[PDB]
This record gives sequence, C-alpha cells and structure tokens, in this order.
Amino acid sequence: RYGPLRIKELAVDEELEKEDGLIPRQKSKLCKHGDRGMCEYCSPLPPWDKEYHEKNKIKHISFHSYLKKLNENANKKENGSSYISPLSEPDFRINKRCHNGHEPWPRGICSKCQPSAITLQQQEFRMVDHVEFQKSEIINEFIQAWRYTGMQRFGYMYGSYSKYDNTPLGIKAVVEAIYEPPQHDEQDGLTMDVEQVKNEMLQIDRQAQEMGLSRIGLIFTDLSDAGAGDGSVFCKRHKDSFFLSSLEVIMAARHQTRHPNVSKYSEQGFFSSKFVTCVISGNLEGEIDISSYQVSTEAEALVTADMISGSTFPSMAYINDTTDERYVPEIFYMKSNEYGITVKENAKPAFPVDYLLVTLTHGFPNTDTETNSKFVSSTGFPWSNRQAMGQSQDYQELKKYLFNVASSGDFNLLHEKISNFHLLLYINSLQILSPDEWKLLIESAVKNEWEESLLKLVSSAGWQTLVMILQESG
Amino acid sequence: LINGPEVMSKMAGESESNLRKAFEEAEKNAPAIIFIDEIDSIAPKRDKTNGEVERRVVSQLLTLMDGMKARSNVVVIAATNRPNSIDPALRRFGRFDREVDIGIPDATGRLEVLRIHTKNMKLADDVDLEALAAETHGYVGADIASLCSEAAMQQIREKMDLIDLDEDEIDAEVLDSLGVTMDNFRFALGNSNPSALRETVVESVNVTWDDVGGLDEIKEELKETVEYPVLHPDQYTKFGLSPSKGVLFYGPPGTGKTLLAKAVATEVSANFISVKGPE
Amino acid sequence: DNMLLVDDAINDDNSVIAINSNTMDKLELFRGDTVLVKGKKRKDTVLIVLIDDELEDGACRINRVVRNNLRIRLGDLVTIHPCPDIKYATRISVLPIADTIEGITGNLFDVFLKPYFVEAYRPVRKGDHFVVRGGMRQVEFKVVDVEPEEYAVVAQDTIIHWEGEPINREDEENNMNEVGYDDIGGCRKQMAQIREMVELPLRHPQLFKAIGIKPPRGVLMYGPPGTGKTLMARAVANETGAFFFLINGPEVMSKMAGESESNLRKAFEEAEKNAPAIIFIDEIDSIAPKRDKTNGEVERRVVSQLLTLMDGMKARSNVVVIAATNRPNSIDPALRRFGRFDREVDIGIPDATGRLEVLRIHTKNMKLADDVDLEALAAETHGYVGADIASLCSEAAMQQIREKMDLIDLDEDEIDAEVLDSLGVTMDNFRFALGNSNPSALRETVVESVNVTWDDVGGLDEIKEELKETVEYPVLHPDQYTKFGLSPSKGVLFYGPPGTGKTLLAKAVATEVSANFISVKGPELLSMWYGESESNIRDIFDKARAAAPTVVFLDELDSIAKDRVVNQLLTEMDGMNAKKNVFVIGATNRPDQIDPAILRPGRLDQLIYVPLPDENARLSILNAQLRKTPLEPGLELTAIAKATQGFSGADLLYIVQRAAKYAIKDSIEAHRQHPVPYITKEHFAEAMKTAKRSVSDAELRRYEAYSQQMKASRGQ
Ligand SMILES: Nc1ncnc2c1ncn2[C@@H]1O[C@H](COP(=O)(O)OP(=O)(O)O)[C@@H](O)[C@H]1O
Ligand SMILES: Nc1ncnc2c1ncn2[C@@H]1O[C@H](COP(=O)(O)OP(=O)(O)O)[C@@H](O)[C@H]1O
Ligand SMILES: Nc1ncnc2c1ncn2[C@@H]1O[C@H](COP(=O)(O)OP(=O)(O)O)[C@@H](O)[C@H]1O
Ligand SMILES: [Zn+2]
Ligand SMILES: [Zn+2]
Repeated sequence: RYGPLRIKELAVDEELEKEDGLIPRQKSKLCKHGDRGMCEYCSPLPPWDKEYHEKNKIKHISFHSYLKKLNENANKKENGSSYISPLSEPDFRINKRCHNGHEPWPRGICSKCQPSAITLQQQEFRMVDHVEFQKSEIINEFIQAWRYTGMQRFGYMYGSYSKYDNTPLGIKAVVEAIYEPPQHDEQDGLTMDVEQVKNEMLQIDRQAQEMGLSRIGLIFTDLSDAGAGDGSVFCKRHKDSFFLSSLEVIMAARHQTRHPNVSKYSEQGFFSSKFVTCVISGNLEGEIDISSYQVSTEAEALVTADMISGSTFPSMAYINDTTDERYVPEIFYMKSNEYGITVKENAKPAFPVDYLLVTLTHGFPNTDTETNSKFVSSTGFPWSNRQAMGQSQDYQELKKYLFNVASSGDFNLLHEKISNFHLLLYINSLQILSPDEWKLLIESAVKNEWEESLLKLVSSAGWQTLVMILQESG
Repeated sequence: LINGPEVMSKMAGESESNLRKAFEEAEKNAPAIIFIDEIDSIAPKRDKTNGEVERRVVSQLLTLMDGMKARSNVVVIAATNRPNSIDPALRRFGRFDREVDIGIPDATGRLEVLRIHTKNMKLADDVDLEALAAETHGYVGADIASLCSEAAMQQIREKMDLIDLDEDEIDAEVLDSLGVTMDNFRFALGNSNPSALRETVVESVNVTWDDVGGLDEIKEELKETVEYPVLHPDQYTKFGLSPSKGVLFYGPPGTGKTLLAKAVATEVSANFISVKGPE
Repeated sequence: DNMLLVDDAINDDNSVIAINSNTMDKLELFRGDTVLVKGKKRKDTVLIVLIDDELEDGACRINRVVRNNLRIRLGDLVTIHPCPDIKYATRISVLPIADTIEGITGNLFDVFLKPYFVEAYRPVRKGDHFVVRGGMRQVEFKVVDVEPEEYAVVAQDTIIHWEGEPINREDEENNMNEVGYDDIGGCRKQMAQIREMVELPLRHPQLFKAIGIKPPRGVLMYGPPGTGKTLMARAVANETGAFFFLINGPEVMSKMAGESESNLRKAFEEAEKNAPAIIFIDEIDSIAPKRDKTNGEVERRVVSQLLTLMDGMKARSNVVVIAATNRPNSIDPALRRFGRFDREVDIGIPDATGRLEVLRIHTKNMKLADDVDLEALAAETHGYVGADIASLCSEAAMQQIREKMDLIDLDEDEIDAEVLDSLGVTMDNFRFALGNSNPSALRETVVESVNVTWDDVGGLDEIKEELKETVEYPVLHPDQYTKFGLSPSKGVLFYGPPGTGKTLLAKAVATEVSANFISVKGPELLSMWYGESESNIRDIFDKARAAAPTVVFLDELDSIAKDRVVNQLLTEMDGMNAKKNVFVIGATNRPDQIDPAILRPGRLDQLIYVPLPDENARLSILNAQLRKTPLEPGLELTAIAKATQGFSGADLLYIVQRAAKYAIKDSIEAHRQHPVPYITKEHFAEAMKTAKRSVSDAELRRYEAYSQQMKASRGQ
C-alpha cells in the first residue's frame, strides 16, 4: 500500500500509538563522560525492556510496547523497503489452492503448501492487561446466584477499554455490567444451546452498543463449597493442578476468534482479540477471589483449524488426527529445563495447556477516588435469565420497584433507580416507548448532566402511558 | 513433490518432520510417486558438509527410504546434476539403485525441441529450423528456449521504432505485424552461450566411414576390435573369449584420431564421452 | 494536439491554467473546465481551464508552483485530458511547511486557507503544493490526504483538517528520489539495456502476448563499486512507475536467526501481490556468497530460501528482480542459470564525455566561479568513477571554504551574508582536490573505453592492414563469413622488442570496431597465480562476454607462460562461443618462452612481429608526443629523428621528457632570479647527448632470427 495501511480502530489504540513510552534514566554512577552525552547506561529505557518488567514483577509486555519493538526492529524510514507489514496472525489451514502442478490437497500436495511443524511456546504480549470491576456488586450478585441455587453459572460481561498507567503502554478493560444467557446449569457443569444464545446476544449487543457498552469477555464460576461451617471452598485450581481445563481454553479461543481486534498494522487488519475470560474458584484459603486469563495467539489460530479437543486429564488437551479437509502437522511444545536450556518435546498424545495461556490481573477501583460508574445499580430489579430462582422480571416487579418513586418525584432517587442495566433492557423489551424516547431514556440514565433529559422524559407521553399501565397493573 | 532447497530453507528441526510426513502421506494414499528434486541439496557428499543438521536430515532420509521397502506401491525419484555429489550411502540395495543419465541432445533432438518451443511464435514464413538445428551444437534444451526468447526480443526491438513508448497502448496493426525472421535467430545464436560443454557430458555422434579418407587397414582393425563383440556377442560366448577393453591411437598430430573414435562410436551405436587434455 | 506548451502564468492561483482559444477549440475544452494535466516523471495534477487569447496557439500558461509540482520547466509539453469524474473532497487533511509558518501568530487556517478554498472549488490532489498569500506573508502547504482519493474538489462544505505538527522542508530535497534519466550520464548503453529489459515487459505486456514468449525475469548488474548501480536501478524503477521494492543485503543479514528468511518471504509475497513490481536486491553477494565462503547453516538457509523464492515466481506475474554485485564470481553459481539471473549487465568506467557529463550533473548547484573549464577536468581525470568525481567536487568546495576561512570567526555563530556571497570555487581548488583524490577503480580489472585511431601509431602499414583484415571484417561483415562458412579468428599474439607500442595497436583495433577494451597487466596475472587476488580468469572472461563486443588484452604473458593459470586460460578460450565478438590479444617479449599449447589452432595462433619504428615513424612519434608543448618557432625535428636511429618509442618519450625537464629547470631558475615559454633546440641537443638505446644489438638479432625462422616455416 506504499505505506501504513488505512483503517479505523478504537480510540485507546490510537492514543497509545501516539505516545512513545520511553522511560527516562539519570546519570548512573558507572558513567564516564561530561554532563551532556550518554554512553550505554544513561540512555532512555525502551518500553519493552525485558529486564525492567521482570524486575518490576510484570510478566508480559503490554502488547502496544510489542508493536513498538517490532516497528523499531525494522521498517527504516525513507528507504530500505516499502513497508512490509510487521504483524501477521498465525494461520494453519492448508492452502487448498497452491498448484505448482499438483492437484488440491485431498489427492496431492507439494512441499510449498504443506503446513510446517508448529512450535508452541508461551506468549510474551498480553493484549489486555488489567480487568477492572466498577463495583463489587457486579460479581457479588453473580455469585449470589450460585449461593441461592447451588448450581454453576455463566455470563458475558459488558464494558469498555481504557489506558492503564501501571504498565508501560498498558490497557484495562472496565466492566460495567454482567448479562446472563439462558443456560441449563447443573452441579458439575452447565449447558447452553449456542444458536439461541447467539441469537439473543445479537440484539442484546445491539442495545448495549446503543447504550455505549460492548462485550468484553465471559465470566463463569467453578465453585464447590466445603464441609466447613462457615463459607469455605476447596481450591481445585492452582499451580499443582490445572488453571483452566482444556474445554474452557477451547471455548475462550473460539470466542476470541469471533471478536477480532481491528488493527492497522496487519495484512488482514485484525489481530489477537481483546476478550478477557475470568473464572471464580477460590484461592488457597476459603475466599472466592476471581482470576483472569486469555488464550495465546497460536491457540486462537490452532482451534480454527480444529486440531485440539478436550481430554480426561484436566490440564492436557488431546490432539486430533489427519483426514481430508484437515491436515495436522507435528506439534512441538518448547520449554526450558532447570539448567536454562530450551528443550523441544514432541507431544502428539497430549500436551499441557499452560503454553496456551497468558495471565491478567484483576482488581477494583480505589474506594476513595473519582467514581465514573455508568450504572449505580446491581441491587434491585431481578436480572434477566434467573427463572430458576424466584427472580422473574414482570409488571408487578416493576410496580413494586419503581412506582412509589415514580409517582411522587425525587429526581435524584428516580435517577438512581433508573440507571440499572437490566431494568433498562426489560423496559426496552416492553416496547411501550418510541425509538427517540428510548434514546433520551438511555441518555438520561447513563450520563451525567441529566436534569433536562430526565425532565423531557417525564414530560413525554410514552412515560405517562407506562406509569399509567403500571398503576393499572397490581 | 519435495524440493531440495525448499526443505533446506526451514528452521532447524522442521526440515525432518517435512520428510517424515511426506513419506507417511505417500504411504497412506498409495499408489504414490515422490520426486525429491535436487536431492544433492539435502544429501551432499559426506565430506562436503559436516553440520549436525546436515547429518540428521540425511539419516532421516535413509531411515525413511529403508523402511519404505514393502508391498506399498510407492516409487521414489530423485534428480541431481552431479552423480557423485549424492552421498554414497544412498546408492545401495533397497535405495536409489537404478540410475539414468541425461545427455545433451543431437541434431534431431534439437530440431524436436525447437519445434516444441517455436510452435506459438508468429514466425516469418522464411524460417529454416533445420539450419538452426544443424548449427546449434552442444545446445541444451534450456539454451534453445533462451535462444528463441532472445530472437523474439530482437524482433520486437527492431520493430520498436514505430512504437511510441509514451502511449501505454500501441496501434493494433503494428502489434499484429510482429514476426521473427531468420536474421533474428542468427543474432540470438550470436548472443547465446551454452554452458554444458564446460563439463564432461554424453552426446551421440553420427560420423561414418566416409568423412575419413584412407586408413582402411586401421578401419578394419577397429572394426574387428569393437564392432564384432557388440553386434555378435553370441559367437564370443561360444568360443569363451572375452572382448578387448581399450585401444591406444598414437601418431603425428592432426591425423584425425578423434574422427576415428567418433566413427567407431557411431558404428556400434554407442554414446561418446570426450575428455580433452585441459580437463 | 494536447501537448500544450508550458508558459509562466500571470496569475498565482494554484488551480488555474490559461490556454489559447485555438487549442480550446481543438480539444473541445471550455473556460472553467477541470482537466488532468500530466507533465514529466508521470506527475499529474488537476487544473481549471481558462481561455486566454494572448498565448500563441498550442501554448498554455501555468504558475511556478504547478511547474515545480510537475517537475517540468518553461517551454516543456504537458498533456491535457478531460477530468469529468472528479468528486468534491469529503475531507482534506493538510499540514503546512515548518519554515513557511515560522513567526505566524493565531490560527493559520483561518488567516490563510479559509478564504482561499471557500467559493473556489479548487481541485486538489495528494502530494501537491499550493501557496496562499495572506496579508504580508506567503505560505506554501502540502495536500497530505484527500477524501475521496486520490484527488477531489475542495467545496464550501469540505472539511479541512489543519491539525498536526509542522512538516520539515529538508525531507523533499535531501531525499531526492524519483530521479530520472537526467541525473545519469555517460552510461547510455547500459541504461538502454536495462530499459529494454525492464520497461517493455511491464509498460507494454501485450507485445509478448502477441509474439507469444515468456519475458526474462532476472537481471544482474555488476561492475566496480561506486559506479552508480543503485542510482541506475532507482532511476529505471522511478521512470517505470512500478511498485519498487528495494531490498538490502546487509539489512536482511543483520536480523536474528529465523528472521531474514521471513523478511525475504514477505518481500517476495508483497511484490507478487501488487503486480507489476520491480524487486531490487542490492548487494546480493552478502546474501548468497560463493560456496567456498562461509559454510554456516545460517548462511545456507538464506540462500536456499532465496532460491526457492526465485523458482516460485515463474508464472504470469509481472515481477522483475534486479541484483547488484561487485563481481560475477562472488555470487553463488546456482543463481546464474535459466529461470534466474540469466541476463547480465556490466558497468564500466566512463570516458572523457561521461566524466564531463557527471561533472556537469554534480556541479550544477555549486557557486562556481567564471574560471571553470570542466572539459579540462574531464580530460585530466582518468579512471574516476562517479563516486570519485563527487568526492572531488566536495573536496574542492571544502578547499574553497578553507581558503575563505580568513574572514570567518569560528567563535561567533553568526556569519555575514556578504561573506557567503563571496564564496566561489575556482580552478585552483579543483586542481588541489585532484591532487588529494584517491581513485581505486583501476586496482581491479575493469571494462573501459578507448578512442585511439590510426594516427597515434607511426608506420606499420602492413601490420595495420593485417589487423584490419583480421578484426574489422568479422565484426562489421559477419554475413560474408556466414556465406563462406569461415569461422572468425579468435585472437592474435604480438611479439617484439619492448616499447614498440603494442598497446597502441590493441587500443586502435578496439576503437575501430567500437569494442570495450579490457586490460590485464603482468602484476594482475601473477597475483592471480599466487591466489591472493580478488579476480579470476573466469571472472575476466565473464565480464568480457557480458560486455561484448570486447577486446581482452594480456600483457607480458611470458611471466605466466613459463601451469594451472595457463590451463584455466586455455579452458576459457576453448569455452568462448566463436560467434561472440571477443578477441584475445596477447603480448610478450620472449615468444619462444610461451607455452606451445597457447599457439595451437583455435587459440592465439596468429603471430605478429612488431618491428622498431622507422625514421618517418620516429618523426611521427616526436610530433605526436609534442602536440601540447610549446616548441621554439622554426624548429624542425627531422635532424633529431635522424640522429635517433634504432630508438624505440619509449626512448623518444624519454628524450622529450628530459628536454622538458631542462626547459622547466631553466624557467624556474629565471623566475627565482627575478622568459622561456618554449623549448629551445639546445635542450633537445643535451637530451640527445644524454640518450641511450633500450635494446642491445644481440636481442635485435635474436628477434630477427626468430622472425626469419617463422617466415621460412610458411615459405615455399
Ligand atoms: N582423414 C583425415 N585425416 C586427418 N585429418 C582429417 C581427416 N578428415 C578430417 N580431418 C580433419 O582433422 C581435424 C581433427 O584433428 P584431430 O586429428 O582430431 O587433432 P588431434 O590429432 O590433435 O586429435 C578436423 O578439423 C578435420 O577437418
Ligand atoms: N551518472 C552517474 N554515474 C555514476 N555515479 C553517479 C552518477 N551520478 C551520480 N553518481 C554518484 O555515484 C555514486 C553511486 O553510488 P553506487 O555505486 O550506486 O552505490 P552502491 O554501492 O549502493 O551501488 C553516488 O555517490 C552517486 O551520487
Ligand atoms: N607509434 C608508436 N610506436 C612506438 N611507441 C609509441 C608510439 N606511439 C606512442 N608510443 C609510446 O610507446 C609507449 C609504449 O608503452 P608500453 O605499452 O609500456 O610498451 P609496449 O608498447 O612496448 O608494450 C607508450 O608510453 C607511448 O607513449
Ligand atoms: Zn553515561
Ligand atoms: Zn502446493
């Protein structure tokens, strides 16, 4: 394209790419030179400096810094090339159309369209660094579901991305609300029809985008209470055993491949979706601390061409066999032995999945800093698909929840009782309101400076009809 | 199809898996034909390469070849310009045993190649492909293809005077008036430069007992020496006397010893190999 | 028709072109019509047509900015075409030039551009320059981006994004790529070869479809370093306008293990995916050196990857690969066969005209003084490749600065513009730079050009006739040789006393047939014999073939003809195609010492005796060597020539040099005492008194005996 590709991505990526991240350093005691001029120790530290990370207890290099490293390593300016694109996602599907003279793969294959051996190796750049929950109620209610019922749960989480200063050119995914799809949960697992779930999630995603949110991951609970009198749970997931079994890694890789991250520095324009997966199991103690993970890019491109399946051993993923329409070359997973030497071990039968993960760091915002929460909610109207419990969205619930405040006033109280995710979704499903009426509803509920917008909403006819039907209904 | 350089271009450790999977696939989908082009790149002479990977690849190839020998209907074909370049261990029983030698073509072969390549060119009616075939001595097929391409280039260069390079397109009539003439082929022959003769090769000769005068007694002696065993080995077997191996011509320079050798080769319809003094 | 003559427009508008009424009628154009104007280097722009009858028919008026953008000067020709499908610019992102915005306060856009485009509908294309005169200032700008691309009309509703950092001016100048043929001179033959081998496959593909051939892909340029190979490749690529994809050797080989191969693959894939393309692999010898060189695995994987990519592009794709190497033998031999770099191009040191052209090209921005005689520098500079000439110019400029340093204060950071005005290079600076320059092209065997005719050689009429009938006829009248089935004679071997001027005969023969002349002296032969040289006989003959019609010259061959080197020479002589116009001329002083094998038919068979010059030849030599020297008026050299019986050319040159030495000594003494602008006869008399013959009588008798033996061997 005679230069950088032209394409539009999120604002976070743009602002990150604007910066440089150089970490300044002062005159070391080892320098031998005047004030001006810098030898080798006073030079600015590149943002991708591996020593700085491992010295600061940071395990991966904040993908944007990885992009800076790749751009610096090559692409000399004004000469030397015509901008060979630096990033390219792995692709293991056999080229069905090569034709050096041979026929398609099923009955012929040369040495140019033969997928070469795949060398698994733990990734070094984590696209999304810090997953952050605006309010602990978001996950507290989610766990409360299991508390009441005892069965496991699973839900997508909506939110948006932003900068993260604590890591060089790092990103954080701030989750605002959680949405629960219709699943047939059980004791040891859960089941949910994929087709219906995606059909529902399509319109839920459309509405959320109308609200400004976005789908940025899936969170599920692997919790089993112990026999202790108080609340204690066994820690089945730690260094000794698996972190995420093969099935969860497969599902995470599928989801990541289905939410590509549009970028400007690749041949296809996308790379390594920003889609964090979180799991709740309980730390070594009786707590219910959460975690986070994200499957590496190879596993993302390793499961598009099948080639992986779950295994009875939790921590190992079974490998499939060759057949027409699916060519699976030898897989070598490269570790480092205790003597600091890299060792390649062929793993056709099964290999650990810890080479197909990168870890994140969960957290919560400081409880005495600026609160930019979109929703002051998560304690009120029943959530969507909690039919199994006594929870059930319906007219009488709305009457009991937002009739006394609505009929009198308390615009502060009305606003705080109107900025709830699930309530907004339900009243939207009611269809009692017109398009622009619902637009002003959301702009009043999910925004600051909301006085005139709420006044306009109440002054509208649609809200009057809604409150009238609420009054009519018991 | 397995290329030599292409396999050798892979990272360390990924150049053995390719061979393994190639042979395994050829076995699974039998019958199969495996053509390891430029095998010398993946199995040079033992002393030529000492790198450890160069030995891993060769040993993997040998193991795959030996294990292949079975009822499985899979045939392995390899190519290499220098017969001695290949590792000696690859030319034993159960391995590349049958050997074929390609020799530079003769006059009729050159004419056939010329007709095959020059079947699409808009050749001018005044072309004497027979004359070109006769003139080209020691031209390999690739050299003939280059000759034809250069002749076409010369023709277009000559016609370029009427063509205006500024315009992307050209007048259709001029584009349809292109035609290669004999002088173009002569110029291309002048420019071309064959390379086969730099090394010893195999080429047929077609000299009879008429381009050499006299030497009738020597002609009869050569006949008795060479022709009879080849044409009538049965009588020699009957008498149990094996034929002679070699002969040594000596005499003043320029007497036509090479012509005698070529005539002897032609009489028994045997290929001729030459080794000049500088070689 | 549409080749409107260029003229300086009265108006300063950046999107207005004035044309004559007659041309407007001829092309059916009209006032206010937007048309696409193309000039030189494929530069294009969009201009609003305005009728103006003052201009002569077929002439158009454009302003300075448009001419600069089109890279054309006044009096040139521009092609105008209709541009009816130009849409209004949805969004134009433009940034100003830093130097032009220095000292500007407030919003630049509102002050300057806001009135310029509103109610103007000026068509703007990417990469153009437009200048706005606001208040007391004039500011140039750049059309960085236009939506829709690549050009569009800036309407009132068009949104203009002026936000951004200033753009430095130095980028456009100091990065002066897109260099055309006008920056290259003295290499017209090789430039024509590269053009005919690159442009036609790309610019006019339908030719080869009609003829029905696969055009050649590879091209391998080589020659002495610093001869402008990279410049030639860049110029051809820019003129073609193809997707040039320069690849360096050191740049590729400096990557981590397992990365250089990836870079090569990505480069070839990119070139293929955007056909047409021109991949230029500079310094390929660093990527694929000779086999006997580095044997490491990392040095083998790259070569194998390059071979695979070369063998993989043989298809309908219009991709041309151009590689540059210093010598032909430095590249891996596997890369010089069919389907690969099969076409060679040889670059040779330029002649006097080439050096003059290079001097003019480089010395066009210098503040040269009046006393410049560039022809003199071209004559006095021999063997200077382009790089040496550039270094010479830089050194002359530096010497001029040093001379004018007297009126310069290093401590003070401000210099008066008057002092800078006085700066100017002079012939003395150039002569000083020549004194301090260090050429290095000749240290290796290199193709050169000679322009000696049948006038610098005295006498030898029969030998000249023999050389003519031996060399001139085969090259000029090959049809006759084909008619009579006679194969041309390959080479000849000169023998005779040293100093007879054999090199002059060789150069004359080369000049007559217009053949490049390759020289190989004794020291080079011995260095190759000892195996410590950078060139080989195979390399010499490969260069001779690629630069045909060539003339190879072996000097003092007896030193090596006393032998592996002789064996290689014999093999190469047998290898060369007879029809190829390559002639090997050997020279020696002891012919019987030559190996007999070299004298066999099909080799340096013909043997030519070169006798000592005759009295008339002596006079001719004296006159020739004294052409550019001031002689005493009325002086006749006939007596001196008569007194020099039996003296070879070197002896006469020695006599002349001694006479000049005496004259210069006398002149220096006279000036120091304070005249003798010419050379008086007494100086020549003293020089003759100090003369000495260089050949003893015994050696002359031996040469005559050998000549008589040879003649009797062919006498009956
Ligand atoms: N009957 C013959 N006797 C001798 N020379 C002949 C005869 N017929 C042809 N020739 C010529 O002899 C030449 C071959 O020389 P040759 O005897 O091979 O050299 P050498 O003796 O060094 O091998 C050819 O050019 C050919 O024209
Ligand atoms: N017409 C010309 N011929 C040769 N050299 C030229 C010519 N014009 C300019 N030069 C100068 O000669 C040099 C050519 O460099 P070159 O040998 O191409 O570099 P490389 O080593 O990359 O091949 C440059 O300094 C260039 O400015
Ligand atoms: N017609 C001529 N005859 C002889 N020598 C000449 C003639 N014209 C010029 N010369 C001089 O003869 C010299 C020959 O030098 P050189 O080539 O080293 O010796 P040789 O010519 O014997 O090989 C040149 O320097 C040249 O100036
Ligand atoms: Zn320092
Ligand atoms: Zn293929």
